[PDB]
Formats: sequence, C-alpha cells, structure tokens
Amino acid sequence: GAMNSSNYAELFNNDIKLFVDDTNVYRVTVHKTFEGNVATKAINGCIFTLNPKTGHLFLKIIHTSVWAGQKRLSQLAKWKTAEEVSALVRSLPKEEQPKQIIVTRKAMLDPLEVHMLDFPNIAIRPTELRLPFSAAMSIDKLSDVVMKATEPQMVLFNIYDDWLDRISSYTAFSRLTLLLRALKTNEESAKMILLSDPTITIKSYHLWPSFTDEQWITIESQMRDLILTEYGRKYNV
Amino acid sequence: MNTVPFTSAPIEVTIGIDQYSFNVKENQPFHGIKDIPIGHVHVIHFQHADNSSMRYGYWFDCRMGNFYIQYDPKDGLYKMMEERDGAKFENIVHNFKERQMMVSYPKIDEDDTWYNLTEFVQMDKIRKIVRKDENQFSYVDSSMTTVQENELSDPAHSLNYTVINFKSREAIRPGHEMEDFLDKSYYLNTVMLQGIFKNSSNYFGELQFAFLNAMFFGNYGSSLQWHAMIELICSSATVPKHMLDKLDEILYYQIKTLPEQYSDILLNERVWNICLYSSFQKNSLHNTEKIMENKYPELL
Repeated sequence: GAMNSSNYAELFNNDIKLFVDDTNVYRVTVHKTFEGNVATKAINGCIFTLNPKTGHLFLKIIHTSVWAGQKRLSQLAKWKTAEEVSALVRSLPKEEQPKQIIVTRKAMLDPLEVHMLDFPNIAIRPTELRLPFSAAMSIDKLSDVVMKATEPQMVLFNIYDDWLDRISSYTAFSRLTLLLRALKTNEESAKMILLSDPTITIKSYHLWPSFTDEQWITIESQMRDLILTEYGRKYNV
Repeated sequence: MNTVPFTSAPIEVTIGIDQYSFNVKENQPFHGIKDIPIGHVHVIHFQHADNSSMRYGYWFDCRMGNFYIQYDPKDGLYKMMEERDGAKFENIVHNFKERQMMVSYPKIDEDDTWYNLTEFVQMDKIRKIVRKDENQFSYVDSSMTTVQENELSDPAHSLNYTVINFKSREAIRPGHEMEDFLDKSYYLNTVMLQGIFKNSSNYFGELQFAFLNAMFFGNYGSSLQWHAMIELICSSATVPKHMLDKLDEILYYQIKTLPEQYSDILLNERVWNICLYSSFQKNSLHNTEKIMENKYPELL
C-alpha cells in the first residue's frame, strides 16, 4: 500500500527499496518567439533514484536529445523514467534488486508497473509523504553534472556523504529531507546557511560540507527556522 | 415455436424468460412456457419469494433438445432437465397446452430486443464459459465467480470468461510498453481477435453473454468482464469499422434494456466516461452516447 507517516520506519529496515522521483526529468524554459507566441526549450534533466537506507543515489541524466521529434513530452517523460528505472533494475545483480520501488508521484505507477512486468515480485508503491526531492537540482554538484552532460549518462553518488559513519539511516534521511525542504522553500537562504562559513569545505567526493556534529546541530536549527519563517510568510500566520 | 414445460411449481417464485417475468404462487397450477422463438439462445431464471438473494437460471437453445423444469425439494431449486424420450415429451407438452396451464412467450412482433441482445451469443460458446458437459443447457447464478476473480475457489462452478488484463505481459509487447498501454490495438486485434476469439462475432458473443449475466443475475464478475471488453475496444486506436458500428448497436440495446434502478451498480462510471468522452472511439458510439446522456446523465 501507500507510504505515510505511519509506516515511515520501513524505509530503514533491511528490505532493499528505492525512491524514484521524476520531477526533474522533463525541464523547460518558457520564452517568447519572434512572432510573440510562447515556446519551450528543453534543458537536461535527471531521474533521482535513491536507496534511503544506504544513501546510494542513481542519477540518470536525461539529455535533451531524448525529446527530439516527440509529442506529449510530459507524458513521455513518465514512460522514459519507467524505462530507465526498469533498465537500472535489470542491470543490478539479483541480490541488489529492490523489493519495493516507491514513486513520489502517483502518475508514475502505471508506467513503472508496465515496465516492471518482468519483475512481478517487485512492489510498486505510491506515497502520501510530500518529499522534497525536486530540490535535488539545488545541490550544486548534481545540477552541474546534469547541465554539463552531452549524452545520456548514469552518475552514482552517496547522497549522505559519510554521515552513516556516525548516524543512523533514519537520522540521515531526516537530515537530507530537512536540507532539501529548506532548499525548496527558499534556495538562496538555504544555500547561504550552508556556505556562509568558508572554513567548512565540501570534499571533492561529497555533496555537502564537512560539518562537525555540533555544527550539524546549528545548521539543522537554522534550516528549521528558515522553513517556519517561510511558512508564516506564505500564509500570513 | 418450442416449449419448456414445468413439472409443477411448489414454491412461490418470480420466473423470468429472457427479458420477461411472471410471479407464480406456491403450488399454483403453472406448467411451463410456450411459443418460445426458435433461432436464439434463451435464459429461464428464478428468484424465490423467500430469498431475494441468489437469482439463478439456465441458458438453453431448444434446437439442442427437449428441456423441462422440475423443482427439487432436496436442493431447493427449480432445475432444468432434458427429456430424451421425444414421444413422452410431446405427450406432456400437448396435455399441458390442452389444459392451458402454460404462459406464452410474450413477444411483440415489432420487437427485436432479444435478437439485438443475443445476436452473437451462441450456445456452444456459452458451454465453454460454463463448463458442465453432461448437460446441453448452462446454469448461472448471482454468486458464481469468474476465472480471473479466482486468480486474485471451486473451479467446477466458475465462469471461464477470457481473461483480459491491461497490465500483463499478454497485453504489452516488450519494447512497446508505452505504445501498447496507451493504444491497445495490438492486444485487441492480434492477441484477442486473431489469437483467442478468432473473429469479432465470438468476441461480441462473450461480451453480450457477460452483460446478460450481470443484468439477470447481478453477477458482479460478469459485469467486470463486460466492461473490460468494451474498454479494450474503446482504448484501441485501430478498430475495424464494422466492429465499431456493431458495438454501438450492441451497447445501445444493452443500455436500453437495463433496469433504470440498477444503473448505479451495473454501470462503471470510469469506463463509460472514458469510452464515450476520452477514448479513441469517443466519436464512434453515437447511438450509445445519445441514449446514455438522455437516460443516465448523472453517471456522466
């Protein structure tokens, strides 16, 4: 069934599972044409496929050439996502194939289900959580690799850097989702909070700064304050 | 014109013959139905005055034998049987007519309803869906489940409709995932018509039989099956023109005949709104669309 607040700890048991988020697969700029009509220009996108227990991220870059000469691209985007996810699963050894795939948007269920018919024992699940994975292109290194790509390309990251060396998956996922939630609601402020101090650097093989434990506590409090501030502003509360 | 005599009527029962029905009282001198039109299948069905649960009945074709009804007080139901002694059977039928203890199949001459509802229904195909090869007629009731229902428990009592499943390997060619799911033409025309049903008539026959079982017995799995076969056609971009025109006629008479009070449970809102208004074939069911809008605009 659906994933919600109640069965939230299942993300961190030892059943292999992947989140799939398609929000950044088909990305466009909207502009005016010489004649004053509106047109879109696609830019590169990505499928964000993430093991929430281990941090392993499978970032499938979607090159604009995928769209060439195709109609109804927003619909096609869902099927391309499902195709790529299915191929990822086929590429993985049996003992690494997920037992579940949780799609962040219900519109991916039928596309993935159809693409996964060869894997009847992999369960395709929706979620009621309002996960902030669209904000993944707010992570500078992920955005840079997507925008520089010249061809379809799969790039592998650990989205938790080395945090699991010191904290649990549950805590790591909570940190990740707080950071991304903050980046979604107010990117400029979120990013200011993360880089303000130039003595805290990002390792070449990491996505986030090498905060100490105490500095992560200050950071997380700053991110929480940001999110609450923006809420009051949005709703005048 | 053929006859189905009844040995007696021991329990109060509503008797249906095709789209007609009569109330018969406990131990009323009722002894059968006459003037049944040769050339079509027919269904005789029952609903006991005491158990408005379990409607049941028998599909038959009088060209295939002499059939009669006899109440069984052990099993507590009106049973169809075959009389193999043609002479003994003409003798019963004549004596009962002479005493005028038989109702007349009450067909209006202008009325093609039953033909229109059963055009492609063929007794030999019914007997493959309802498998009971020692009888030439077929029992169906309210509670019988279909093979597909059984997959998601007694196989002897199952409705062996053709399994249709839009998210199956059968339905979806590898490498044409998105195409085949959005445009079911290959599932309809290659897999189902050319492969399994062999022709559109057998397909329409199963579709009409499923409808009639849902209507007459409130058989839920038949209703699922009827909607599935409709949807498969409406969700195919490439359908022979002769099948669309015939489908419009089939559906029109099914919608026309359905009891108004049952439109809630018998008509799947999603399917019908998708077939009439979203599907490739939205524009191809003009009579069915017109009757649906004028009779059940709520559902839409």
